[PDB]
Amino acid sequence: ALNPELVQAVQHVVIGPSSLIVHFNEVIGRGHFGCVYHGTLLKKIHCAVKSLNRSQFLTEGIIMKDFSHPNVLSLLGICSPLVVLPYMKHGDLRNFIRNETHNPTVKDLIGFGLQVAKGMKYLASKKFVHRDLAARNCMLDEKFTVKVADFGLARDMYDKEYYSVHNKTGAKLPVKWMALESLQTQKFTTKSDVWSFGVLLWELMTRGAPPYPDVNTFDITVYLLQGRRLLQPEYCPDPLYEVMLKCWHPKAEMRPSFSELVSRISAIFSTFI
Ligand SMILES: COc1ccc(Cc2nnc3sc(-c4cc5ccccc5[nH]4)nn23)cc1
Repeated sequence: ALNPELVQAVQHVVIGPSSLIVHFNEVIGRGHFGCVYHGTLLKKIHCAVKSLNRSQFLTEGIIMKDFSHPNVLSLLGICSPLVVLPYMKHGDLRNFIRNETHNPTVKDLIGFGLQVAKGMKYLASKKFVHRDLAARNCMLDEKFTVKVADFGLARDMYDKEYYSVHNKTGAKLPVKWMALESLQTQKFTTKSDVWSFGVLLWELMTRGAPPYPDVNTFDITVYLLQGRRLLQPEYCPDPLYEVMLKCWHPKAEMRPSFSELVSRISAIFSTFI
């Protein structure tokens, strides 16, 4: 009953069950949409396997297979729908920077943001809008390479604390990361991803502080419309805060592209020893 065209299209993405061992005995992540487990891929390859709840839309998900970039979470393959992802040793970026045992420098933190910018520049060039860019939704591998994650079949609410439900609709949205226009229309664009990226930069430069702590969530609109923005973090260089303010331009079309952001951030990064 499957579209035969869809069938032969996904072959380059399908992983044979004889080639994947899933270690269900070790839960590494619980999500709203499924659990992540350790896995072995056949040489032997260590991976994370996400097991979704409750078919054609799953196999169509292989738009994800066609995304390949050093700073974007790759899809190893698919095989209960099994999402086979590369193992990310150092977990989500927000938890990593909040970890007191780790000691990233200012240059390192700016480096993490430059990596996210490159990943988004890639995603944007494929006309992919993320809609939930945040430090909690980026991951770090064993070489401390940052991967924009939490998209496609990997999409989930990995920290429910930061999603609030709207009235007219039912949507639980990451309001503290959303652009003004998205708060008002609930539509998302690459330029609204740029707003979120500005917030992510602030997260990095505060080592994972929650944005707008006092503010009670969906009235963030009123807060911003008072003429407000997140404050400059103590160790944030002045030009990087100017970049943040640009990311939060009132007019979406006046915000920088991710291409411009990679360019500007690479220059700032380069001034550090
Ligand atoms: C250990 O390696 C992985 C690899 C992929 C995944 C699934 C995934 N894809 N994108 C994202 S963001 C994310 C995440 C987990 C988490 C836990 C606490 C707070 C924030 C979090 N984000 N997980 N994830 C989970 C663990």
